[PDB]
Amino acid sequence: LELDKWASLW
Amino acid sequence: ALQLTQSPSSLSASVGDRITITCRASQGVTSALAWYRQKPGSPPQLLIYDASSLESGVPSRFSGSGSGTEFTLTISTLRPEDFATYYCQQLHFYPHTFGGGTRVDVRRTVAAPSVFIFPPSDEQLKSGTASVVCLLNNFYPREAKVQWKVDNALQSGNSQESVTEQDSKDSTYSLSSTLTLSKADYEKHKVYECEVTHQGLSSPVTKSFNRGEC
Amino acid sequence: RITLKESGPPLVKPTQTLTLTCSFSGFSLSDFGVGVGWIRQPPGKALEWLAIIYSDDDKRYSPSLNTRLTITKDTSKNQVVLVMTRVSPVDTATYFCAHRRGPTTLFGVPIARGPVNAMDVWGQGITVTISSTSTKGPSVFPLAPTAALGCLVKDYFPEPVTVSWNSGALTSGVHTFPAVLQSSGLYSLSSVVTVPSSSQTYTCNVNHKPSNTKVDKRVEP
Repeated sequence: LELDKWASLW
Repeated sequence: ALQLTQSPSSLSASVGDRITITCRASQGVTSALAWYRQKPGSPPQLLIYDASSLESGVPSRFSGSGSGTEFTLTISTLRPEDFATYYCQQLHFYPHTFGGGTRVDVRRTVAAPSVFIFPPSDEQLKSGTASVVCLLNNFYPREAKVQWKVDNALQSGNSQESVTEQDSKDSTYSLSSTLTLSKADYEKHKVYECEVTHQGLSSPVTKSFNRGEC
Repeated sequence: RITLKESGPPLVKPTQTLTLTCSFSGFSLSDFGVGVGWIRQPPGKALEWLAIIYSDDDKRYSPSLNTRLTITKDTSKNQVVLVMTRVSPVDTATYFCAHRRGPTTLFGVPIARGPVNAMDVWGQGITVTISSTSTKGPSVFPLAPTAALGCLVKDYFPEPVTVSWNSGALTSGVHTFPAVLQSSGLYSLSSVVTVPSSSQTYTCNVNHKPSNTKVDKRVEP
């Protein structure tokens, strides 16, 4: 699945 | 896709208790979980964001926990307004999945449903349709199952149900089931039964009538 | 204080296009990372995520509804629109629009993801009903055999219908059930009352204001 806009910020 | 499962699904509790609802994911969603409280006829309210962070304004009694795949909401001291449906949302992957809900009702003593079956009025049959109504009066807990049979033949796909909201005073629920047949078909049969299964009933109670005993 | 309010047609027909608007105050769609999302809820069911749009015109849709949904924004008018094409009776639901926070930004650059992980503020919601159906009045039938009796308020459109007993006199033991949408696209409801098997006349006062159909049905064994 694709991921949240912010799935990657600390 | 994802799948985000809530357990209990339903729970009974009294003012003061402490309860814990569980939201579970198939994939790891890190800390991206939210908790909502939904009062009937009102939108969801934010309680917990980022799995454990309390939202500004939300009472201390609430608490969130977990990370990755296992999440829990912990209300410590149940209050009046806390009797509602609770949802959990996953915001790590698209689509932002929601949980199926966990309804929280007022707990009371088991109440067996007083069952009543109503035949279709003779002034309805005149219009070509027959609605047979079954009433499962003031009961507890919410879970009940109505089975319609016409001359021992299981009716499936031809009935519709409705449940009242937990009574303010009784703390009970009432259900009405409507079997809909055609006048032509209604008059082709004799015994109409409403078989009611519930916990307050040791065995399935059956209320019937013969369209053929007069 | 952030507030959102949904607006649009309460009644749409199948194969038609549903356009909903979300008007807000308390934030701007130009604030870093803010989002306005749509969530719907079918009558007496779960919440269902529909779509989301952000400050940067970045948009996402529910993969099931991908084909029909279109989300837009007018940063100046503080509005977000959701267009659902070719609707069917399954799309009958209450549609909410909600605000999503941007990350905790220090110097305009995000330092914390934390705050984004929830839809913090929602609107009252808008009920949208889909039917090919024309407005029409209910037929009231009696439900005669403590003792139980009632009225079957059948075949009406649209909702609602108010049901009172003995012109308001009788309220104790009364159970007016939620309406059920039948296969014919028409609603059906039943109102009942439990009484001592002794007795004293029972009349259900039915009103369906959309068709202007007022009925008083007397019930007995």
